[PDB]
Amino acid sequence: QNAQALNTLVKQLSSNFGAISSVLNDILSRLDPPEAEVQIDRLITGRLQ
Amino acid sequence: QCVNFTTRTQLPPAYTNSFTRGVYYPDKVFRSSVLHSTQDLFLPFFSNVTWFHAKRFANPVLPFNDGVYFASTEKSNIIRGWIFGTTLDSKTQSLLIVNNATNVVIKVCEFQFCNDPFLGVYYHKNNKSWMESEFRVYSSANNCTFEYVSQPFLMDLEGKQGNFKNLREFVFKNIDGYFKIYSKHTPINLVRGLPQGFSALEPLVDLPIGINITRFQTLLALHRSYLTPGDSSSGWTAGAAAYYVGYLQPRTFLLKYNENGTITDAVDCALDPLSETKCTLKSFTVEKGIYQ
Amino acid sequence: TSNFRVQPTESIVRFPNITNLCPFGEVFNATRFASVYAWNRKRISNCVADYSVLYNSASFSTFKCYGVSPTKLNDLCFTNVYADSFVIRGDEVRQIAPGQTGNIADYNYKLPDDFTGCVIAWNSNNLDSKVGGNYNYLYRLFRKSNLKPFERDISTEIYQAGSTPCNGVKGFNCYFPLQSYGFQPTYGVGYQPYRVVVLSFELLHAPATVCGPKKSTNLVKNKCVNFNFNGLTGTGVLTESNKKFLPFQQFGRDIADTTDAVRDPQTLEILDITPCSFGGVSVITPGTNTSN
Amino acid sequence: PGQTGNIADYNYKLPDDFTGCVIAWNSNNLDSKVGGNYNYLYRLFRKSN
Repeated sequence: QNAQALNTLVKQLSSNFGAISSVLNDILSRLDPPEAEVQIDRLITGRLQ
Repeated sequence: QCVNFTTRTQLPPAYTNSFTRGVYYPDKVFRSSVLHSTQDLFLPFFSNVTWFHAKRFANPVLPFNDGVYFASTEKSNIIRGWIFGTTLDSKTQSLLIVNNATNVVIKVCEFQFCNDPFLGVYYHKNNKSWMESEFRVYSSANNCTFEYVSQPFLMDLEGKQGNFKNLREFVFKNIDGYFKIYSKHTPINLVRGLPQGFSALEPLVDLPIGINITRFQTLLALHRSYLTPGDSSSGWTAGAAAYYVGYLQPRTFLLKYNENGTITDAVDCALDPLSETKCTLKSFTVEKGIYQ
Repeated sequence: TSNFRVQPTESIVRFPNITNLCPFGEVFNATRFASVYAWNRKRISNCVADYSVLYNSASFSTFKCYGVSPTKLNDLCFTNVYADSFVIRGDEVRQIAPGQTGNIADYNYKLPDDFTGCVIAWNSNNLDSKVGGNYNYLYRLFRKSNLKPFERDISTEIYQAGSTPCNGVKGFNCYFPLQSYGFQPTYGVGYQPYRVVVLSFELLHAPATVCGPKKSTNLVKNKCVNFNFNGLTGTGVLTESNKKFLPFQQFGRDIADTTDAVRDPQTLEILDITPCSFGGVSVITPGTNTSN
Repeated sequence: PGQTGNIADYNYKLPDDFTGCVIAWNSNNLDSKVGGNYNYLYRLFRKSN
């Protein structure tokens, strides 16, 4: 159970949560902060949940 | 000579079993030992494929819908090319591919194809060897907005040129205007069916052609010898080969990459309930119990 | 209290070694842009994608991008890039965009929802608008349904208006697929033609050889660096591994979709990405009343 | 704020928040003279933004 909880916690890092990508380094390096902020915030909300 | 015969035979479509076939790398990413799951178009396990026999004029029109699988158990590479498109009568734009010892010409022109297209090779002519001779595949190439040549793509594997047979394995995919091709060739000793193993098909080329494709022809390259009279369709009626046809559709495979990054085994989530259990549980071994 | 993480000591950029310049000069300043009913697919590739002459330049009425910032275009390496160049009307300027339904946005040219890439537009009064009559440019109206994005249609048959069958060159309740244009210098905004080119990328899936003039810094290993491989940023400690990348495999991911393996675009060796030796710091502390 | 362009990146920029706003109107009646309004200019680049 502990290992499964940790594994799904890791695997949740590969989800978009509505963003354009599941990695921050492709959002920051492809969008100016004014409109990258919304995608970063989508990922923030998903990963925080 | 672009002329044909009225008919050869009403092709009896014998079927066979695609045991573990249609598995190809769905992505351009190396992965270590992991159990990944992709929603890509594959060939479902244990599916009946239209086993076409080369000796009896197996070059019909075949609906190319959502991709089509293809194999060839043969030596000396009887069947060479393919003829795609949605109209095939030069009225509308259409694809064309060939394969020979010069280079694999790939074109998208308003071609007027021949009713019996193939590659005739008149051999034993002045050198006691073989030399490609015929090009009766089409007549006109008036309008065109694409072309490509790479090299003569006849991947004759090792084995002193056909100790075993050369099994081409080909996937052609056409979605959102991008023609995708995957390929692999392996040697086996079975003469009629297909062997028991898992083959993974690497990509080779993409085409920015965007042409509506609904058929294909599978140029068989009809030739036996340079002393066979015919009407440019029959006469060269000699094929010691066979080529298989298999459709593709959404199949949420679950791919098992090993430590070497190769797709050792795969699982199809619609073949049977047990495979769907292996999918939902996301593993290959399912312990005793009851799973939703 | 906080977290210990090692900091990057160097910055690294590793792009392919290329010196070509991209056809943007030819593509944008072409003689006669084709008709909107049949646009052009020019596969720009293997060149230094300099977008400085695109954003620092002028006369581009609308240069707005979807998914890619214009100032990051100089730092992104694209697998492929395509230039869709055509001529539209003033009321169709908005229609060349994802969504934003209109007439031509539903009749002859559509963009997908993602559309990683953008468009460039400018007026066409000085080069197209002649009082003689610019009927040489047309567009389709309806093909019994909507079309599909990035697909052409150059079948100049006679399509019926509906509910009645006809043939030949004219029939009642049976129209003509195309509609002409009338660009003249007497036109104005909303009527004057506009020359629109559409760029579409394909980012961060496959190995790429199309990107800007960023100077490839030397390669360092076993040290924390701020590497940049084809635009894939990130901190790591580069080592050497033995991951058998297949020729089409550029990257390598883990379960969390973070690259833990990369291949140099200059010397095709298999690296091993690994983040710095971070951690957390605990602070053992007797009561501040007793000691500090 | 945002809305990148030429002058939005060369001689005048607004912050991302920009609490406050702008007012604009035409200047044909007071500026546009056939003599040539070269009295107004703008910078282009200073090696950076």
